[PDB]
Amino acid sequence: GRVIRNQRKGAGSIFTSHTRLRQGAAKLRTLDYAERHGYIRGIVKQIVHD
Amino acid sequence: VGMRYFHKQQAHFWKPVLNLDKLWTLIPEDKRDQYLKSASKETAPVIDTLAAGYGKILGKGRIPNVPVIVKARFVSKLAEEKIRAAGGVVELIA
Amino acid sequence: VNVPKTRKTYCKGKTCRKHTQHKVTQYKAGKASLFAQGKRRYDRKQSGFGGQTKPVFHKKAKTTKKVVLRLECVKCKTRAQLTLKRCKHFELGGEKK
Amino acid sequence: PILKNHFRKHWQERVKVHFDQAGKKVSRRNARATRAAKIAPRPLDLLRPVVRAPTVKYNRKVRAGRGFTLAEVKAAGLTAAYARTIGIAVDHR
Amino acid sequence: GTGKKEKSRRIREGRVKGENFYRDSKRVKFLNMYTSGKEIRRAASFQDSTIPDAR
RNA sequence: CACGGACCAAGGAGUCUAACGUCUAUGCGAGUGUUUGGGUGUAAAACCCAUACGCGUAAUGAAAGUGAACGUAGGUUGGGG
RNA sequence: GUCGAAUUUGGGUAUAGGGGCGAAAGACUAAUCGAACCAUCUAGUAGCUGGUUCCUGCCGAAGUUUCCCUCAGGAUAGCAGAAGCUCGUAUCAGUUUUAUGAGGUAAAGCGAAUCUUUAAAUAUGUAAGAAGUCCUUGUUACUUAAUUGAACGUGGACAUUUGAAUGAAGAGCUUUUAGUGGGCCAUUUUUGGUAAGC
RNA sequence: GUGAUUUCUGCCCAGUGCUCUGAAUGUCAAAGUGAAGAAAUUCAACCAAGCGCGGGUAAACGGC
RNA sequence: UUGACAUUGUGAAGAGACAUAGAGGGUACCUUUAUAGUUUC
RNA sequence: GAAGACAUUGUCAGGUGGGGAGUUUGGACAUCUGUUAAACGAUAACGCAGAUGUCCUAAGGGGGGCUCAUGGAGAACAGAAAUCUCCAGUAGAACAAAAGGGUAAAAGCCCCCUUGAUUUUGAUUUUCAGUGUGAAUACAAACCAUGAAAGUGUGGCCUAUCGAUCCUUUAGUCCCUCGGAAUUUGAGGCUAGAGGUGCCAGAAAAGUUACCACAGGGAUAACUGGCUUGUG
Repeated sequence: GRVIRNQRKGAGSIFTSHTRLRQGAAKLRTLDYAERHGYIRGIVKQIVHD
Repeated sequence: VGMRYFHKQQAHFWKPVLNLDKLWTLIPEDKRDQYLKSASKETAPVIDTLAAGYGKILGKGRIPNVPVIVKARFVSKLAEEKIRAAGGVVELIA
Repeated sequence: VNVPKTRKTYCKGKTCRKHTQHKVTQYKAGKASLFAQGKRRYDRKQSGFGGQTKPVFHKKAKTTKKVVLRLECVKCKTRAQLTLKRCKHFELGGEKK
Repeated sequence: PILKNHFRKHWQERVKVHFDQAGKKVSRRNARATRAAKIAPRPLDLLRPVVRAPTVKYNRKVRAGRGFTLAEVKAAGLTAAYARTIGIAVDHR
Repeated sequence: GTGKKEKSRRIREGRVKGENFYRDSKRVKFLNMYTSGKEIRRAASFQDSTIPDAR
């Protein structure tokens, strides 16, 4: 027969994630020297819908 | 049917026969009559069958009374026996 | 059926050429011997792609085999084969009727 | 009778017919005249030895070989390298 | 693959066309009775159209 | 009341080849086949030719092998002339 | 039918043939989809259908045998033509007559048995001579007690009434190949069937 | 897979398909190991997964 | 998906066998021992 | 930072593998007796009533003896119902089995000896192309069995009981070949059997399509030959 539905997902033709409105990738801070041997102080500026 | 024979080449099997019927065609015509008018063991006409292109001498018909020297690679039993009736020998050339 | 262990039949071994005493045996097929001609041609042909190449016989209908009965002489030891008809129960020697 | 013809292949592509048999012969004799003017005093072919043929069927005959030897050229009294310029074939093997 | 063959299954357990790992050997003659009555151009089964001998 | 045909002109279907069988014509005949090739030329024609080679003159064997007159190449029977 | 939203639509862009895409009909993918279109392999294969082009002369069939995964077809035999060859009255014949065989059907019979005691008509086998008969004795490793016999002969004897009738555009022999291998009807016999253009 | 809501979903792990914290010497390839032989070669012992055996599972196919 | 071979090295322990290195020791033998070695799990 | 002589990657090997690829998915067939079958033979139908894919070292051979099925008249037990005995008994019994033949000093029943159910290859009969397979009959050369002897015996009293090519395997010879020349293993040959194709003159093989495709075939009912009506 023809190719069933779940075999056709992995091509990524029309199934790619909708990503126009996303703010950015939600990651922690990159582990530098100051975060590995002390602390650093940061300000939260706005909390926002993604 | 039989056994198989790998790499056959018809140069190991070249051996054309020659009946004692012919046996005088190898001598040319103008020399043919002279040795028939001689029963001499002194002068027997030498026949070299290998130069004519004949492997084996076979005895089929009967030859005249004249003694003949025959040179060949192979002769048979009745072919060699019939020449000794005429008083001729067979020299096995190779 | 029931055949005797001893049987006096004609021999041929360049000396006997007469009715001499024999001993009975039953024929059994030999070992397959994979270095024969047919096995080596069959093994080279199955090697590779293509799957099965020779026919493989399926439809069996017979229920018996022919009794093949070879007889060993006791003087010259020349063996000679001899056959019977198709039969189902084949014992030999004992149980005289 | 059974007769074996080997024509299942696409044989009509590879058919060569020799209409140039009388054409190439005329174009070959013009080579043996053009060479005979370039090689102008010289006899157009080297000198060939005398050789007895192999293979029991044919050993009764004698045949023109390829070249003489390093030995037959020495016994005639000349070197091998001077022999090829005079016009004499030399086979080393 | 090598195990799920007709020749290699019957050796594990210990002839009509269509015997499988499924139904049985006897079900194949049974379930072919739904297509049994046909005449092939051999007349159809249970209609022989012949006169027997009634003694 | 099975299929094709409205009418006219022009096209339109047992062909060529390789290996053969029976038969017939011609050449030579224990031989035969010049044309792969060479020589020659009025130039793809014609004419000439060497050594080979193919088939034939011996068969039978799976083979190693062996290999055809007792005799007017025989006796009997029927035979054209 | 629905008409503020799972709405409608322009442009841009993404997915391409055993692949796409599908709120799922095997739908749609340039009037083509239970597998697009283009060119090549390709003049693919057909045991099936249709067609096959001038005239006269002579001869002239088959639907049947056995085998085949054979039943719309092949191979084989039969029937047919052509080429002729050896010879020339000749061996003969879809026929009768004389002689002698084999049959078990209709009838007859159950005071025959339980399915034949008897036995036609029509059909059928073989003879009607020269490759014969007769006489005599030659050969042999067979045969006999034995040259006894068998078989083949040497030699001798018997002509066209030489062994019934009628007839005989010759008789014998050999190659070689075509088409056919779907049949059907009537008298008489008979099966199966109530009977049937069965 | 099923198809809002209200309401209700009983029994069977034999087959079939899964599954495993199970079992252990039943079958069991190549490679390697041992023996015989002049050698090619042959017979042996050993042998992973799977299979086989044992356990689980039915809002898994199902049989109700 | 599972096994073997290759990629693929080096250590310290352990369990063996040999090569070597002396002593003893009833062409040898063989219980012993040292070391500097080559390898087997 | 993590991990480390393991993973990864390469090559072979087993397990799984309609997710995918290619293809297939037969049309009283081999036989023997009776009858249909119409006085040689041959002769059909999805005619017909029945048998076979076996069985037996004797149920094969040879020789000697003997008479069966059945009835009548009788013998403590014992009767219709064992054994005994006589009279009649053309077979009314029996022979491995279907069926048709044939069989009485036997082809049956009992005893005596045995392996001819052997070796070598031809001729012939049946189906038939007068090919094969099967089965059968009569001889010749051996070597045997048996019988006092003639004779008989090449399986079963006659008609049914079965199998090519390639491959595997044994027996025969102790032979032939391994092609540079020998030895020893190994392999291939000539001769004669076996292992089997029951679709039995011999392919290795599951379904569905109403989504269907193609090349072709075949329809049309209602006049049999007085064919149909009211009386089982």
